[PDB]
Amino acid sequence: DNCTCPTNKMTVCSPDGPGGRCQCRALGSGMAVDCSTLTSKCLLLKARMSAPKPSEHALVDNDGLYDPDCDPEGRFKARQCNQTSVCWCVNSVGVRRTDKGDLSLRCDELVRTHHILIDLRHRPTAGAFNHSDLDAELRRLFRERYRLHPKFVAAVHYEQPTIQIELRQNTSQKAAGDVDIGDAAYYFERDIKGESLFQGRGGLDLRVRGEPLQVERTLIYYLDEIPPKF
Amino acid sequence: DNCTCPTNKMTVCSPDGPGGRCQCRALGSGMAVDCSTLTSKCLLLKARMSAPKNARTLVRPSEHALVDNDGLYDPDCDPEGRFKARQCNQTSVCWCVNSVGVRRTDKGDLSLRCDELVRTHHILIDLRHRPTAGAFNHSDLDAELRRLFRERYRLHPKFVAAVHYEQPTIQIELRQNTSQKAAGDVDIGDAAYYFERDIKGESLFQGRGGLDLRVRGEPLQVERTLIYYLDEIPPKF
Amino acid sequence: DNCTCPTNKMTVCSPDGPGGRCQCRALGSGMAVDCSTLTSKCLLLKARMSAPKNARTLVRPSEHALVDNDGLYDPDCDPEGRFKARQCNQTSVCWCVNSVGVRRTDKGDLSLRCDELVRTHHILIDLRHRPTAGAFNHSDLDAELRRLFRERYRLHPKFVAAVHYEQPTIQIELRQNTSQKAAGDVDIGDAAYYFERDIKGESLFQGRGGLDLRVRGEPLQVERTLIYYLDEIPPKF
Amino acid sequence: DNCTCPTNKMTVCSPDGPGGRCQCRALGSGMAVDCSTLTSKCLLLKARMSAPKNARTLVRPSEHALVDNDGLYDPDCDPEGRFKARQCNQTSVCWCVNSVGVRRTDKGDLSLRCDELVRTHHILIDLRHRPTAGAFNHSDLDAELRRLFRERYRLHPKFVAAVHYEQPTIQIELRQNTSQKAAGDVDIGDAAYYFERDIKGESLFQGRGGLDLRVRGEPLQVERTLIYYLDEIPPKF
Repeated sequence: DNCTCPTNKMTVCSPDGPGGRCQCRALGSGMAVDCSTLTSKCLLLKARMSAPKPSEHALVDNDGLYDPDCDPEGRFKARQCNQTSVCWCVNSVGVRRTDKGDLSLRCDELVRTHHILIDLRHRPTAGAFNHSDLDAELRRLFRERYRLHPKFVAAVHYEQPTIQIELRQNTSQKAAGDVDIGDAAYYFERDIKGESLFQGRGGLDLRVRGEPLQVERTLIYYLDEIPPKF
Repeated sequence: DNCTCPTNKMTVCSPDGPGGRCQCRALGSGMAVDCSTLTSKCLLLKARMSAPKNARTLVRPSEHALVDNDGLYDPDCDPEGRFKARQCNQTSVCWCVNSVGVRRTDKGDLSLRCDELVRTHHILIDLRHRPTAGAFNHSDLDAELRRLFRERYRLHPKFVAAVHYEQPTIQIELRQNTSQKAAGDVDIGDAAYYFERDIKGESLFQGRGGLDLRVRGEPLQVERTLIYYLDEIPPKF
Repeated sequence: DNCTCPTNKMTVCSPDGPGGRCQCRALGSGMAVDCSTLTSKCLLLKARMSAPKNARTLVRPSEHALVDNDGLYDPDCDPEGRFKARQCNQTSVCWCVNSVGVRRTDKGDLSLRCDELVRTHHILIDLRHRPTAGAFNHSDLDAELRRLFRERYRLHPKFVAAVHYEQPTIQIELRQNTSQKAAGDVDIGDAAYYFERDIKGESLFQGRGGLDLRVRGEPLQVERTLIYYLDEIPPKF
Repeated sequence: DNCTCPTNKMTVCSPDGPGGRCQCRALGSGMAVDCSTLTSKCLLLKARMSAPKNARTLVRPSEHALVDNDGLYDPDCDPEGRFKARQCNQTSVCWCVNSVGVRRTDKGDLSLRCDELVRTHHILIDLRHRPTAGAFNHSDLDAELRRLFRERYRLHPKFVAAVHYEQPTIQIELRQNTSQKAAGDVDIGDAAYYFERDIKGESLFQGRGGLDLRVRGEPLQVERTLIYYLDEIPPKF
């Protein structure tokens, strides 16, 4: 009864559907969105890279960001070109998994990313956190906030400052509508850097047993079912 | 209440959104759809061919099989839902299209550049109806055809240039420059598509299957159909 | 009975023959017609494509217009009623067709030579029907589509290769090589056409005129129909 | 009084020095750090890649894992803190880099030499901010992005070439030639880097976690960032 899209703020909803039914479409892609679970990373990248329309010419760092082509199911397309003739292949996370080729390039399958290492560093505290609670609370987080099944958070390590979350999802084990670790990860990263994609609960508090857990560095490593070809 | 997309049957809805909210998406395209007005031709062409996901007793049309309509094809649509100016389907064959999606140029290679999406501004729909003992009154035809675009196809009555009528063969002119298209005016390309799809009994409306098309009580059954598209820029062949 | 051609409505019958005999000629072709079985597609296309003359009020579409003719055209038909292997419309542009009449070669000039009438031996009819609450009993469906082509379109059961079924989309495979078609075996390409025309509500039968198309009582309404044509020799493009 | 390195949080202090003297050192490099001005970019990359000494429950990213950013790496930094003009990471893969860190030549082998540290004299900072009902006033924005670089990133005014503003977009240009960079003048490369890290929520300053960016009171959040580096010598690809 309120034309909002909680799970994806990168969208335009307006109650112009039959009877006031809230219609809501993805920003940049134009695709339909499901405001009950996570939106695919590919369509969220399409939003980031809207590209409405002064110039320069240089060398450039972009953080690996670009406007991808996403299939009807909203995942990445195996082949991915951004400039005119530079093309390559990507994994389910849409990172480059080959040497940039030419417009003839042949990518034959979307190689699944099945393991993701999230290494977080946290603002050191006088008293480090209880491993038990830190684990318990990170597992809750992925379960409740990112709607990821507990069976896909493989492990949660904890030493002084650096924290690590391992995610495992083979293709053999992802069923209908299971949220992808690819996307759970991305929602986490956005949250961590304070750009939460959630339209209404915006903000990652992330406090363990009351004490807040500020994160200072974040690195994410994608392991694919097939090793890249460089 | 009930998940319907009454302006585009070629969709998939369900009450699976926030607090039961009816979500609904475009078959094949996977794109978002406005269930309160017409859907862009492109989003509907994508839905037509549509490659069912797991065929699973089914068979796929052969590499060498061919259909009655050369021009039929699975297009690529931009985020606004209109045809991308350039349309490659074959491995290394590209072309440019107009706003209505038909081919404007000689087929090409993957280096091709289509600079703008040339606008189709005039459309000519050339129906022929299975004869009755006589003809009808042109008056009643113009009235009815203009009423259909006006109510059913939600096309502002200013964009029906003319209706012509002779022994049997009927004609409907549509005119819409890009200057005269306001916010959310339905396109004539879209209205025309909906019309033909209905004329040929693959209606895209929820409750309907075809076009009734009765004039002053007498039903009007349509044997032939021809739809000529005129572009602002003439096609380079 | 009465001067009626039950298998082809696109005709004029009158009892102007010897001793009030019923003579009946085919509209647009002028060809004879066998009112006991299906007429050839080529002759039915000719009927649809009359294109009457003298065009008083009607507008001539454009010099610079693109055509959406659904592949339809006025074909030339050999004295037996099959498609001429060489087809040229509107003048001076030609191509070769197959037994079903679709283009099989790149368009050509008035020197083009079409060796033979390459046969269409496999027809895939992909249907899609109005989703019900559930599905139908596959058995009953396959039984009723087999019965339909057998009784209605007078096609021999041995030519309906398969009948597949899933959620909504329904497929019907027909296979008739040249090596296996006898004298007065109705063609698959013709039964196909008769099917499509009935599917899209423009029945060709003079006196039934209705595809009830119900399976175990529940009616089967068809939302989308694609027909794929596989030739005994691949096309040359 | 309190062991704190406000200008670089990626370090380790302690009062283990002469008479309790606070001693502090950059993570991952073990280099000395000026806790009053910016630390060099090279020294920061080094600390991003720290790989803590013994994991000892932790795991190490595989030899095959990749990251989002192909140009993140662990650089070698000269004893002054700037990048070594030649960088290998792989077993047998070396290239050359600019004053800011990015590969400016083809990827060579272990007998590849690089014969100067090619300066980066002009940087383009492109930012897109999250939409608001309307724009800002270009007089306020420039008044602040110049005040921000001035005080926080401790960069001398005369090096902010320009501040632009288009539809959401904010161009910031930075110029610093070798001939204008005096001693203890913070490099632009190291102000540009500190900026992005704040823009993108990995701020390097002790107190802060991100960048507040309130122009006249309205907070400026930033969905997209693009940074373009121009080198005095053009890159030999």
